[PDB]
Amino acid sequence: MLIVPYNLPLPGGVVPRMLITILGTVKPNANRIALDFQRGNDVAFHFNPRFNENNRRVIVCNTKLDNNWGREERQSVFPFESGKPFKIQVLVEPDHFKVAVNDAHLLQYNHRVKKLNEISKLGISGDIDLTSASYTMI
Ligand SMILES: CO[C@@H]1O[C@H](CO)[C@H](O)[C@H](OC(=O)c2ccc(C)cc2)[C@@H]1OC(=O)c1ccc(Cl)cc1[N+](=O)[O-]
Ligand SMILES: [Cl-]
Repeated sequence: MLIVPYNLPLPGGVVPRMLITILGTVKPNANRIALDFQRGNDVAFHFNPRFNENNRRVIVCNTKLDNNWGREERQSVFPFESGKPFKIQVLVEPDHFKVAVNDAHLLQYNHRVKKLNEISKLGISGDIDLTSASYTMI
């Protein structure tokens, strides 16, 4: 497996039609996972499965600007399971990131950070064994 936390450079940032694919396996007894699409120190798109928030499983998404988290967007549909292999696909679209897990649409996150071509790294962290992280233009 790739070492977590893992940094995937996104050369020249992101652009519509860029598809980012993450393959990994959730650890046993997982607590949290994060994908962080970063513009320097800012986080344009934080995608955070939480396995135990008040004994509920939720995906939290947010943006971090000048070290401040903004308004969370929450999705109760929770396709991850401890111990199991997953595929996360993040397709950049003109006005949002579109996320599918295990080939099923999960959520979209509208662009708050406008300079897409400066969102130049993806950080992958938390309670996974990371198998691969890659991108392709579709
Ligand atoms: C207020 O809390 C913060 O909320 C932000 C979103 O608004 C981020 O989600 C932060 O995430 C991390 O810092 C972060 C996320 C994932 C990794 C692997 C590493 C770091 C942090 O979340 C928690 O501290 C948090 C609060 C309550 C619960 Cl139950 C779980 C989390 N969490 O997953 O971090
Ligand atoms: Cl911006």
